[PDB]
Amino acid sequence: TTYADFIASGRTGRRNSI
Amino acid sequence: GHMGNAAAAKKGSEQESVKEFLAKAKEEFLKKWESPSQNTAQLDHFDRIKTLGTGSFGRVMLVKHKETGNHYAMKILDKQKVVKLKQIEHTLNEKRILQAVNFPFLVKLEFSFKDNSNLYMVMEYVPGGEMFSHLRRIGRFSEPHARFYAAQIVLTFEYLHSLDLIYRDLKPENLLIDQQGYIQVTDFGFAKRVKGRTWTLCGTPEYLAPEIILSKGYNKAVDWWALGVLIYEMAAGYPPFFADQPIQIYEKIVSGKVRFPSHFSSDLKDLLRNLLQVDLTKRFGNLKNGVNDIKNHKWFATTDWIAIYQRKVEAPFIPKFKGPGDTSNFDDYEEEEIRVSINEKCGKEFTEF
Ligand SMILES: [Cl-]
Repeated sequence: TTYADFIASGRTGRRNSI
Repeated sequence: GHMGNAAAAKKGSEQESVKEFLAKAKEEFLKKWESPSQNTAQLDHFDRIKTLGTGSFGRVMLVKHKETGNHYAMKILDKQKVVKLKQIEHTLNEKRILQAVNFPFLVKLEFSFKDNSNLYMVMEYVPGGEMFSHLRRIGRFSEPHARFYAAQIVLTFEYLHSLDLIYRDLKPENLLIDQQGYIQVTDFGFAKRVKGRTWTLCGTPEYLAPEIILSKGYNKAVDWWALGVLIYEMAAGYPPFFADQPIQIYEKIVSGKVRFPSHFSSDLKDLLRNLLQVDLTKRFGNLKNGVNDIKNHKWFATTDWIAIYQRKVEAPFIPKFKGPGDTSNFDDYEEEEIRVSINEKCGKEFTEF
């Protein structure tokens, strides 16, 4: 599912600026 | 047409009143912008309680003012680290913005001062924590809940843009929830006065507008793109464009393709397609009718904009609050000393702070 793809991305935590 | 006479007249009058409010607010902002205040307290006026957050340039601490007993959030920036990380201009600009703006969803700067080592900005303590935490915990917000927050961002950007300020840093990690359940915006390190265009690559990958990725000159419309990302993430629980690595996120952003959960209403998808519009000649917030294309969209038909501004709408969610100084909505960090040097550091660079 899309949610599973989100978990798989590893980007579920706080995101830093570039 | 879509509106009968009474509704059209009421909407027209409301829009003119917004113009009148914003003209006055711009006059007030420019007065404070031209005469910034400095040196309104000292470190020994506060007791340090707990670290609320950390970054590469400093920390934010919960403090208690000794004389009044009021709690505040004190951002401490190490001057030498600010210089090393090439953040002088951003730091001075953030303080200058914070002391000049005034809006119910923008955090209030109560004191600022500096010493040999550090710069200090003492802001109202916003005890509900980051929207990010609540969103990940609840999973996703229902559309009315997402809409309540989105309306506050729309009004805040309408205010900031009238001052020619682009925000550039929207994301749930940067939105705090207050004791009444309303949003507070606190971070202004990337904000800039831009009447025309600007060019800096800055932001967070998931929230970057295509024109930033593509190294174009860009304008305030990047904030309306970011609003689209935020609304999507609030309502879905995940953002519209994600991948293991930023480069793949950027490919999705610029593609012109976005997919939606089956539980999104058609009104929500229509709004999002018009905010997450790669073509600047078609993006809501960037057209002849400005912010009105957003505020008048069907998804916001139930929103009483004045009641939101007045904070008279009952919030969907009230964070846990066991009393003043409650920090349960914030993460736990290791507590480090606040070292102040015997010698002044970087005095010249920060003379204006
Ligand atoms: Cl995290």
